[PDB]
Amino acid sequence: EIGLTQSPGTLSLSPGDRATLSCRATQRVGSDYLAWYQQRPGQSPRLLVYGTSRRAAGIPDRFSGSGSGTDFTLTIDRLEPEDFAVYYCRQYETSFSFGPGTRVDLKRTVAAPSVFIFPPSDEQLKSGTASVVCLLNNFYPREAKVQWKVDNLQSGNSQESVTEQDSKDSTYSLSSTLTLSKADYEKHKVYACEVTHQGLSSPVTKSFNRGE
Amino acid sequence: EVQLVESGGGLVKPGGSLRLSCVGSWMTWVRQAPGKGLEWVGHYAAPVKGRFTVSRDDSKRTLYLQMNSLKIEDTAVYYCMTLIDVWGKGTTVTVSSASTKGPSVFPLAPSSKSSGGTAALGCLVKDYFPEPVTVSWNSGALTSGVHTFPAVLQSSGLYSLSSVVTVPSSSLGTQTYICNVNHKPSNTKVDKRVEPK
Repeated sequence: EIGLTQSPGTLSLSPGDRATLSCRATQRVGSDYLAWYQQRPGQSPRLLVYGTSRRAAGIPDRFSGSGSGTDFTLTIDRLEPEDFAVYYCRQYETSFSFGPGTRVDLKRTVAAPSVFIFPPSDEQLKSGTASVVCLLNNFYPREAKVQWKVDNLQSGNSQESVTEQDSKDSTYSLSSTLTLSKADYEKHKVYACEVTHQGLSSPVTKSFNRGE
Repeated sequence: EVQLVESGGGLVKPGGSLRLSCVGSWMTWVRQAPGKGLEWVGHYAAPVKGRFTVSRDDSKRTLYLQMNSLKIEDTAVYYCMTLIDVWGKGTTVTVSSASTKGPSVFPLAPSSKSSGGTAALGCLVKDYFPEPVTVSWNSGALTSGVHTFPAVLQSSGLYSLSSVVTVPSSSLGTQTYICNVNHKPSNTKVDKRVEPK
């Protein structure tokens, strides 16, 4: 019956900063029926607070619950390196759904991506499919944009994936792979990858001609 | 310490059915699709109401989720939850009509100098089912620079993955690079030498 929204989607803060996450509901939720969960990559979720403001056992004092009615906030007074995870709010009165989540990552110096493009291997072309891969390496912030040009032509069928924030360097990496058939691939010459990022003053393009 | 163990998760065809169990030592079931957020299943949810039925035995210490007439969207990691909260470790339920298949490993040959100590190469772990796959470089010697990306589910129902590594451009003439792809569900191990083209 009731939908939940969280703001922001991703939160970029530094250790020692104060974090304020928001959970907003479409309809009113009683203050005994709102909880907050934390989930680190590859682990099961953990209850942080319940009943809006009450803390669970063994939870440090940085985590503070607040809010009522239709707006609730979770406060992390001073962030620690282990507090960088995904936080979900959960209602349990009329509806029992979780929120979309808020990602809290380490604020780091801006880093532009290292762009690499890889042509299909001759072994792969023996199967009848050509997949060209564009790589964006070790950038921050997480938000980046990749566009494909099979000719100087804009595409509509490719797939991307992005790593979790690295445990050490605190950067992200993204790979976009364009999938074409061998019939389509052999027809065209120049294959280009256009990358847009906050760390780049102007878009970076990496390309290769099929003959090479 | 108060612990929970889960079982019953496995590979199931879309039309099929499966039952997963949780024994302890009120209960809630939640799931998580690959790369998405926590979704409450029942303890029913709108997509699973009617097809899923939660049962409970207070004698044999177990909680059951009976998933009947599954769908592709039901593919997730299902969790137990029940003040000290305790959560199980989770067991993955994969729903697909594809059959188990070993990956085809293709080289991402180093080119695109982008030089000054950094060169990029990798492997293309393509067309496999199911998850997961393990990729190591030079039998575990190469660990600094390797990025193994989360798999994407192609339209054919088979996953695809790329694992890249950045190395000093001085070393790619001298040092040889082989990636070790291990797909345990299909009992497949593949080593592919990545050489410049």
